Amino acid sequence: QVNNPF
Amino acid sequence: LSRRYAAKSFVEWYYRQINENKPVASGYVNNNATYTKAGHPPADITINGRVVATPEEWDTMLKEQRASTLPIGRKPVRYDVDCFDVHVINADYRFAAPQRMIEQHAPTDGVRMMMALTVSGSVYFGASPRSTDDYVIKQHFNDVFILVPNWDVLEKPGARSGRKYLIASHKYRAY
Amino acid sequence: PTPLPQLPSNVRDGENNVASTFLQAFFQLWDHDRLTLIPQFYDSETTFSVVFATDSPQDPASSSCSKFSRNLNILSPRHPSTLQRLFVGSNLIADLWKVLPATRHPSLDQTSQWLIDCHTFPHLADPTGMAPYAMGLMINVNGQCEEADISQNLYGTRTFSRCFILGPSKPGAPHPYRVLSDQLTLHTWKPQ
Repeated sequence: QVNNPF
Repeated sequence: LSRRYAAKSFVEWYYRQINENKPVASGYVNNNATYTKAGHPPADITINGRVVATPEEWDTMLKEQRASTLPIGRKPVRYDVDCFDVHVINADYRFAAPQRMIEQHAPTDGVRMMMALTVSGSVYFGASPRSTDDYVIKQHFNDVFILVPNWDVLEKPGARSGRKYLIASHKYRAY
Repeated sequence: PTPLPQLPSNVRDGENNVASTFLQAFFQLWDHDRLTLIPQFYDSETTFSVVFATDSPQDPASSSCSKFSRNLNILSPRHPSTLQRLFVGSNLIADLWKVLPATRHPSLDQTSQWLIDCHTFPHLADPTGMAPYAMGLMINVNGQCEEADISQNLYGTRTFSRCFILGPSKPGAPHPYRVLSDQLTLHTWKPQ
């Protein structure tokens, strides 16, 4: 559930 | 302030090991008890654009680099640090953290720091141990590290030796 | 002894190719309209540093940095930059960027002119607070640029390193990501 924009 | 002491201590340790032909693998997260139990991924290591699977292999590559074709009185490889700089990129680092370390150290205490460290200097091949002018090859190097807290050493009573912050990521460039 | 093999740029920035999109924008704007990068990718928490790896004679960036430091002492004598050795926030970063020398970088198309290594890494803080962690993107650049010397009105050649740490942006930001950390290392400057 990581905030990952990449 | 805390980040600078941590960076200075790490830089002094890391390049001293290399220059004394000693291993640096113990400075990486891979061989840490707490991060291993927590399932931290292997340290991400790139050496001149080659992804290296483990700190142990990096130690072997350093050995191979220093192997001679050299006259007597020459040191095969010497790293000279010219500058470094450190930024905290997460002052509230929590991964694998003992609960007590979160409660006792707010992000302003300068303990639970994830740091971005950059280091630059020269690599001397075949130079006399204290010479910067009689080398065979001279490279510029640029190292970058992401450092994370060593939960097993930080404020561990009786811990005298050991690395306070460990390498989670490492990119090496020399040319 | 044999120096470690040198391989090309190692770009592992994940599905969205942020490193390509960011760096394309960055070095284009760095040359032509530097300050517009600040509202696009920088915020109140971004940290910036310039460090010198050598002592080139007539180093133009060194002169401008010394003038900046002097002026900062005149206007803001007890600013923490003295002991912290870094600049925090869009506002102060902009002032320094203004005095750093004008530059011309080669196109990113010239792959051999650039050494760019990047990878995604875990355990940044989530600025939205919705998740326990955020992913980060580390981008390290080694290259050369033309760097102006105003004393002669001529471009010299600068060798530099620049390490970016990118992460998810705060809510309401222009882009899904932001620069957390920007570390510029200036190596040799040689007159052309």
